[PDB]
Amino acid sequence: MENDKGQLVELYVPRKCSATNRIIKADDHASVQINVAKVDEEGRAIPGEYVTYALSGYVRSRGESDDSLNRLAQNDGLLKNVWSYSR
Amino acid sequence: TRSSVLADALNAINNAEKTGKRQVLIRPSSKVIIKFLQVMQKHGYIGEFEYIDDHRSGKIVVQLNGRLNKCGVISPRFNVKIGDIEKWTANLLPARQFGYVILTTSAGIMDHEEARRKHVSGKILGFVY
Amino acid sequence: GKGKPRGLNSARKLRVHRRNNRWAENNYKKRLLGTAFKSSPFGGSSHAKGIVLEKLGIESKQPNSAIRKCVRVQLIKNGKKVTAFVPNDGCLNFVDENDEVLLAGFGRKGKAKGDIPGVRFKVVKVSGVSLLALWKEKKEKPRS
Amino acid sequence: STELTVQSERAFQKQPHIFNNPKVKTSKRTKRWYKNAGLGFKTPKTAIEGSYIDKKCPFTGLVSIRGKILTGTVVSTKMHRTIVIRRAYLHYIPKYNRYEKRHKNVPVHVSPAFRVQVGDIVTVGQCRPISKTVRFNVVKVSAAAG
Amino acid sequence: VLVQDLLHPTAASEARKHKLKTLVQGPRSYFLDVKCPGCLNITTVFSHAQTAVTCESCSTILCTPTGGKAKLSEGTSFRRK
Amino acid sequence: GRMHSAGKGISSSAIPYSRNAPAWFKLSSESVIEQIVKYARKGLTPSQIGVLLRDAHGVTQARVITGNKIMRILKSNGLAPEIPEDLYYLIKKAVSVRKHLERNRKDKDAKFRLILIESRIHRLARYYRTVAVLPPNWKYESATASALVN
RNA sequence: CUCCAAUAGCGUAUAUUAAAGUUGUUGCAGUUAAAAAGCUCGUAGUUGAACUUUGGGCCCGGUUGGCCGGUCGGAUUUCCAACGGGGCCUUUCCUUCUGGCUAACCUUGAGUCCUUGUGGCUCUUGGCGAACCAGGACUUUUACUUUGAAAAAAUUAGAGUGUUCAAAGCAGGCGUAUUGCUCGAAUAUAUUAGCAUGGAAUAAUAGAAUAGGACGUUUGGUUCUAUUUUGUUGGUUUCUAGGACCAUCGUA
RNA sequence: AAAGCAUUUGCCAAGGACGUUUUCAUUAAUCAAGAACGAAAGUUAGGGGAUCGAAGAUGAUCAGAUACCGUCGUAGUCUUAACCAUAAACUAUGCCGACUAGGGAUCGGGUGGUGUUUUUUUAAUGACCCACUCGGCACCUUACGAGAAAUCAAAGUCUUUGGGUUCU
Ligand SMILES: [Zn+2]
Repeated sequence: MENDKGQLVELYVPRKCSATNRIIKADDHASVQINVAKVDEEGRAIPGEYVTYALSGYVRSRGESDDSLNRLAQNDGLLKNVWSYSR
Repeated sequence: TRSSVLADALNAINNAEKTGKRQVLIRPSSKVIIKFLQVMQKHGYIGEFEYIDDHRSGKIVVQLNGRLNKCGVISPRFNVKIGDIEKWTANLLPARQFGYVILTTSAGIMDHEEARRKHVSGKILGFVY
Repeated sequence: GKGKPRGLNSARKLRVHRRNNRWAENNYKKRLLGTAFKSSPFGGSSHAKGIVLEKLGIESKQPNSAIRKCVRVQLIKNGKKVTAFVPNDGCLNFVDENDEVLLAGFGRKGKAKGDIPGVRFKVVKVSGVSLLALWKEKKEKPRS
Repeated sequence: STELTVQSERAFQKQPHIFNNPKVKTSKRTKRWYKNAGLGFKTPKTAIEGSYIDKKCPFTGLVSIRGKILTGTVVSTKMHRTIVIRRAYLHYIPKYNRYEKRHKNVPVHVSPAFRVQVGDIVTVGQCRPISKTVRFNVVKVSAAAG
Repeated sequence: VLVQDLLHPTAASEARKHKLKTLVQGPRSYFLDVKCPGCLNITTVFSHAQTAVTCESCSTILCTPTGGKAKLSEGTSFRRK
Repeated sequence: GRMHSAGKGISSSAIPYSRNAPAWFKLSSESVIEQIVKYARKGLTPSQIGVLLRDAHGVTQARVITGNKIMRILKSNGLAPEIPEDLYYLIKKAVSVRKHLERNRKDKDAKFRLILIESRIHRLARYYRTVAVLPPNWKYESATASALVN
């Protein structure tokens, strides 16, 4: 969102849930920012280099947070043969 | 009984956006539902949808991509003169600068914005945002 | 849903249903029954002149314990007898029997006011002058 | 409807000022006068070759078609040489933005050149006052049930 | 849940669903080719048959109607076609 | 749900996704027609020709192997009934209740259930007059109801 | 006594509008606050599943099809189809016989004026129907929507204008103020019904089932009719042309 | 359908659910007017003999007791024949349609099992067990949602306010 001259307004741009594509509000205290280590040969998790997922507090209350990360991480190559599209 | 299949379809979509789903299955399907989903698709409100061919009426599976707040139907389909459209967009759209009211003109099913530049009017179907 | 018809060819039902349920409204009924003309003591008028018949003392209802110093008046144009309150003190001395007072509503559009039971009217003018003037000694009551 | 032998009334039914001279033999038994009613309306073959008189007929008569051209559905044919049509319409009530169904009955005069039953979407045309209530004559007949 | 393939459900789920509640509805019944002991002719029998079907020859019994599938009588070899 | 009860059952047939006969059928499209009219001349209704043909002769359903519905074959052969079998079996049930209620008229439920059946007769005969299946008035009467079933 | 509010005005009464989403089409409420008929049938009324084809051009996105691999089974996209989609500028219309009428040449017919001449105008001989005349129509009717006309003035919104301001009013303003020049007095709204016009989505309606179905470039027939024409008018018939009706054959 | 309906047995018609590769093809939903059916309870004329209390008869209790308590008793849920149709006629929740959540029971129907049991040796059914499914009376846990709250899987999908329709 911007004015006529392209100057930015709207003092912050909010995070969005990576499962349901909805806005994380400033008062969603059940929302969670998952940080996953990136790894290289012979283990040795690289410090400070992540794969990050955000989950809204709606999803976690519904009990869908586990099934969401199984989809969210299998599509990124973090898992294999754990989440199945066809139920 | 079923009075309008468009109201059922838009109720099904609206219930699954709320729950967090990424797909719906609606039944039955009609040309009006196909065109209404096509107007929703070209503005980016829904993803891809596939039409399953029964021999009866067909079903549709529609992929949802978040970013949809409400799709609703207006019943009855009121007649809308070309000067009454800004009385509807002011009533049931969240702001003057996004959102669409889908009408049914003799030039076809279309949202209110390019009914204006086509300079046509007709009956009202509903709204999306 | 919503219990009312919605079809596009159903304007008659909505219009007749609005009409039937208008009668539950208090002032719509009185506008269309003519209750002001037939039933109200004034003939649907803000004011009416009368003739004083007697001085009355009405006990104020709870939790007040005063005597309210009103009068009983018979109107000219109708002949009906109403009770009207005589305002702030000493005015009951300024009113007497057969003074041809002028009456107004007592504020609440046909209802009693305050702790006075069953009085819907007040005196404005007595003998044709005022009560404010007589109370403030601005005018004098005619010798009658 | 029904019909009868044309000379059924007390007066001799004739087409006024149409003189068939008895002194000279002529093939046609009577001389007929018919007119084109106008407004793109075909005069039926029944009028040109028939034997009714009907001074109020749009064709072959004393009546001109001018004014409005209405159309309705025939609801009664009990009267003689006239019928009642039912024009239905929708009336808009702006407070509710809905409609209500309304109707009107228009008594129209039917010639003995058409045959009209209940049903029968008929196109009628305005003329001068024919009687207390009728101001219209039937001009075209279109059957509804086939 | 919240992400499913509604165009390709697994065959187990479609098999355990009701007949009309599948993605496309269809019959769960079939037709049977039965051999009565008497003659050797071809007789086609509905699995949920309602009439007491008999052969064209010697017409004994081939099945008895029930509230479900027809009960095929004592031993007559059956195929499913 | 049901028209005259609160039941909400969905039990029904389910036609397959095929407008063609199965590959194993291979009788003919015409010998079935002779078998249709053989049963009709025995006074069989279209509902009970189809159950007889499916159970014994292995036709899945008579439209997909012929192109015609069953009573269109009967009507083309001149074996159409006077009134539809849909309406005939409603009248026969109404005559059966009337005969029952004639002699023990203490059944307040057979008087109730008669009303539901007769209402269904009137709704269905209204439809048949509109689509010109029945003559334009035809006026189902109770006193002549028993005459039509036999 | 002091202070507050409005002020040449301020209080009181009755009515009415807002408040009032406390009349609810927008837009109320009905388990317990007021309110779901004891229950079911049922006519009017209201409402009612799905289904019937995409011609102008230019710019944009993909999705398939290859000409193309750059490369250790996947990695970029461009020139070309059309494949529907999108934005623009625009096409676009009426589907017919009788001739009126041809608008232009399909003409090039005989050569001319002027720079070596398709630079350049008059033109007959078949030869352009849309540019509209009058006949048949196209022929199932609507609802709906677009545009247009026609809609008294005053009131309303509103343009101009220093009535000294303003409410107003429709005036006025500039010279050479000596013998005159000139701008104004707009525009909008005016629904429902009627009229004229474009659209063909939505929602109805009709069609061919005992075929009395559609076409006809087939042949037998019946009746009605009389425009031109044999000068004439009227009576008749030869042919012509036109309906209507009855058989047969053809087509799909 | 409601009011309502419980040991037999036979007649007489009716009905939901289920199964169905049967048949018709929109015949449907809700419904002013108009109708059918209604707990009990006295319009109204055999019979059979009170356990209950109006009242009444009575005995207590009490300041009084015309009431509660005790004994008896006529009218008064048994005829054969109507209510005009009134109930806290209640789920104080109209009817039809669609969607949104997890579970374990149970009633009826159906499908499956190299299941158990009944005996002929298992067989055939029956009864049972496991799994699934359709349709019911319900229940348990939560609250994305609703509500003024109590609470509610509908009383949710409602200021992001429109599925159809009746009544108040
Ligand atoms: Zn055999």
